[PDB]
Amino acid sequence: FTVTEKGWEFVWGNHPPKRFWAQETAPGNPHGLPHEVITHYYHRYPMSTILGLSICAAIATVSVAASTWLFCRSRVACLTPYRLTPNARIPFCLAVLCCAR
Amino acid sequence: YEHATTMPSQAGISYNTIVNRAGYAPLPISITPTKIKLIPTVNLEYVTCHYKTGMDSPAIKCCGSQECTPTYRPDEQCKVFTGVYPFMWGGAYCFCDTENTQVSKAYVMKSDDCLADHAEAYKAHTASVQAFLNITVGEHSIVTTVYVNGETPVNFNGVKITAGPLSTAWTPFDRKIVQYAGEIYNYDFPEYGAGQPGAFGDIQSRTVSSSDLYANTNLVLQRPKAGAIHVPYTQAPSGFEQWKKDKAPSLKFTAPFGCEIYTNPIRAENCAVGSIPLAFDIPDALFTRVSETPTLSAAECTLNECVYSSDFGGIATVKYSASKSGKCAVHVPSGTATLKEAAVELTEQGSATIHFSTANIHPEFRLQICTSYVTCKGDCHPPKDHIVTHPQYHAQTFTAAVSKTAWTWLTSLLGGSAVIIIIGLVLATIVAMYVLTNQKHN
Amino acid sequence: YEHATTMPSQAGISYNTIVNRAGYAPLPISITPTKIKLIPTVNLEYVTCHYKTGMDSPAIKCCGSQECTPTYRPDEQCKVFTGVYPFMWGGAYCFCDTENTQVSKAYVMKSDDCLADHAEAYKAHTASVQAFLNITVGEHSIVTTVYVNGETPVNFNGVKITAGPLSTAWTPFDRKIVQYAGEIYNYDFPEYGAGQPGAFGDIQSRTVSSSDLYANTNLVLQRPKAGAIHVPYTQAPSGFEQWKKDKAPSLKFTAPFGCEIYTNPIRAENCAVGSIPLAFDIPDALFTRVSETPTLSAAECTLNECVYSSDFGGIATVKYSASKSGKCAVHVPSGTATLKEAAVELTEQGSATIHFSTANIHPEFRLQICTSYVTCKGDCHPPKDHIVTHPQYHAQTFTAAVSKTAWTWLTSLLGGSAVIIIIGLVLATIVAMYVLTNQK
Repeated sequence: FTVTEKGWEFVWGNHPPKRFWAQETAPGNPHGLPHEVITHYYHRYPMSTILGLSICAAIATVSVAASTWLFCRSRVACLTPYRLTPNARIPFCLAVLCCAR
Repeated sequence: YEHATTMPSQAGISYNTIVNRAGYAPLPISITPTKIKLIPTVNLEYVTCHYKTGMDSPAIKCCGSQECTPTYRPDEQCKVFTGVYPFMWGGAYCFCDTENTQVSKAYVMKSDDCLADHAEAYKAHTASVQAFLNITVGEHSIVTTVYVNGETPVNFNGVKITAGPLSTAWTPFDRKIVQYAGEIYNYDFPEYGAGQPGAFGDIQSRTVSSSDLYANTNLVLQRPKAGAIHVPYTQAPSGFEQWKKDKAPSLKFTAPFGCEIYTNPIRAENCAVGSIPLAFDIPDALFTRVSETPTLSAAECTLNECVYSSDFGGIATVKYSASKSGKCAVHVPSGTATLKEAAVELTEQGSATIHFSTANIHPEFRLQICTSYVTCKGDCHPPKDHIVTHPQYHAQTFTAAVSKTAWTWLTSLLGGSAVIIIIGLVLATIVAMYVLTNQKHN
Repeated sequence: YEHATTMPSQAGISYNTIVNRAGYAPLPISITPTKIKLIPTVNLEYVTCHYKTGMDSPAIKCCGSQECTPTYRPDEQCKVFTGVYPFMWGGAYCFCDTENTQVSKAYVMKSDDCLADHAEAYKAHTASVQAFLNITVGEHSIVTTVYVNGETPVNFNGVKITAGPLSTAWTPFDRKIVQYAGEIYNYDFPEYGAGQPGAFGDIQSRTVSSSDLYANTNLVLQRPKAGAIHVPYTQAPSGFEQWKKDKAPSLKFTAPFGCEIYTNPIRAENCAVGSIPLAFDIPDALFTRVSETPTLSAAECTLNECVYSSDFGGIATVKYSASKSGKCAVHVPSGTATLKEAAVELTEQGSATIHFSTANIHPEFRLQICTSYVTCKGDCHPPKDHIVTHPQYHAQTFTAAVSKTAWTWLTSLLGGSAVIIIIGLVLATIVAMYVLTNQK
């Protein structure tokens, strides 16, 4: 049987009722090695963990993608006025920073 | 002094609080609920039992013809049979071959054991909650049956307490109830006069001694065997016995929230649902002044034991200094820790050892002792039992067990991405301004 | 066979209807409510009565001192007075000048006439309407108490009738009720233990013989007169007497909808509110074939007299030619006019007289005699009494008393304007076409 924190009770024949109560001793260690905290909060709070990891992965993916997008647009906006000149003498500091030729 | 609070609807567990008048001594209040009933308004309709087909002796006339004289007994069948040559032990009964006549007459009456073996069909609605509180307000304790409608006060020592109505109108009992043998069932019994043959209520006596019972038991008289004096019938079996053979289990074993159904008043017990609000009309005489109670100076709190078990598995230790030796209240204003005792008796330079209960992994609460606030901080550890035989003595706060390591993983992988996007936005702004500065040249 | 109908909740006035099975004989139904009760669930909280301040005899110690011994009696006071010089008829009692001591003890107890003179404070909720009907279904007539919840059927001759619940949860009673001497009051009494002196419920005994009463009567002990053995006291006067002096009138005088408050149990009777739905479960054996009943040919209805009064003030004569002599149903389908009787016995060539009742100045209602349908048409006249002592036997149809002349005035003033505006619009269209023709 599955016993939660809200209680559980059985009666075995002519015996009196036995009530039981679950308490929060989940397998894992919540203090380090971050694949151990995820199993701990998965056996502890199963529904909330998948939603939390989904929204944290989504925000991390959107943030890394938008930062790469803005950095590549700013590199293009820097190097384009020095790549339309027919001599193309890009200076040295922008060559080291913007990773030019 | 009007003080309102709220108590959870759960027996056995002591509920503690204090009242802080802004310039006086704190007044501790303790309420421990013992037995919380729920008594519906119960309305008897009918009882039922086993029936007992009574049969009159066969009226026999030799070379004659009988008639059917009714009696208006319940389900009273009667029929007249012709062409009968009955026998007694001392030979034949008539001399006529044909044109003899035997009358069968049967009726339904209720059984002889109806008094001690019957089932009561009721109707219930609009229950009434009633608790056995054990209140202590300023070391003056009473034990009184309070009623928990929004009125009907309990009065003691000038203090008026009105424990208001439950936050939920839930009852375990349905609109219809059958009581049999000390146990109570949610059965949809048919109405009086609607009793069907072969099922519950084929007999419907209005009370136990009503002497007017409705009976619909599918009784049909049959023709007697040639040469015998008997009354043969054929009816559907006892619907009360067939109800007893099926009998989906009692409400004692099936009730939600763990109720405890009892019999002699039909009532439920200790249904852990809802919450009782409270009103305290406290007179001004009980508020003792400040300087008639001890008051600490230079106190400090440390945690000896800290286990986030179900009961009082934490010990905080307070080293204090105060220039009196008396008792004073302790309380935790948040629901972070649930203390065990409500008062601590003090020396002038000793230490205090309190017992609290908590769900937190890193407990940081602000203990209120006599009139001051210390901060008790530590780290709790998981308990050793998976399953205990007592309920919970604390409240699971949302974000209670978040374990500072995981606070660090949520701060870095979610706040650091914001740092990435703001330095990307700053870099984009500087690039746009530098492009506009380069095209200022013409 | 399910036949659903709805009866107005009003005692005494008969209700008649018929079941029109499509190929069988019409089946008459006649239901006359006699007494419509309305019973709330009623819960006793306490009783109250006049009180009686009990006094103890004064305990005098000659040149000593006394103490207070509590007897825990209700509202009990015990003050002890020093410096007394009491007296009997045989001279002085003590012989000292000072330092004598007298103990006064007073307490409240409920009166000796509590059993036959007291107010019972109840709580009411969740009424349960119950009705004494008188039901005739196809010359099977019973008289039987019904319970008008949506179940608990009444059974006679295989017919199963169930009176549905009221369309209104109205009760004349409030949440709190006081009974005093056959009369019932919506009165907001204080709770038990919440009684105040000088008002209702300063004395609160849980039952009549409870032997535990709550007394809050503002009893104060005073100091006795020099040279007198008595217990003086001051207290607020009796609130049951002051409540009898106030007593806004009973609920049988102030209740709406004509209700009649009685108390053998606490109930209202004959309130004219709401309406009872009915449910008929008619078996298939009561339906006689058509050919075993009379059936008419060439029937005609003429109105002899016609008064749009409140009682039956209209006489219609129906001349028929019957195939067979027997009683059959008469009924009006609409609420246009309400007949008096539910059945008419026929000869073979006679002329029948029916009594009806209408609010219409110009009634045109279609009667239903045995299986045919004649059209009764005529004109009614105003009655002569302004005020009658019996309620209304018919229904108030909207636009029932329009009095055909005013139909003509409304139709002229409402139709001539529409005629003028449509001929104006047609004239505008013709003028526009004539302009477009002339501009060629």
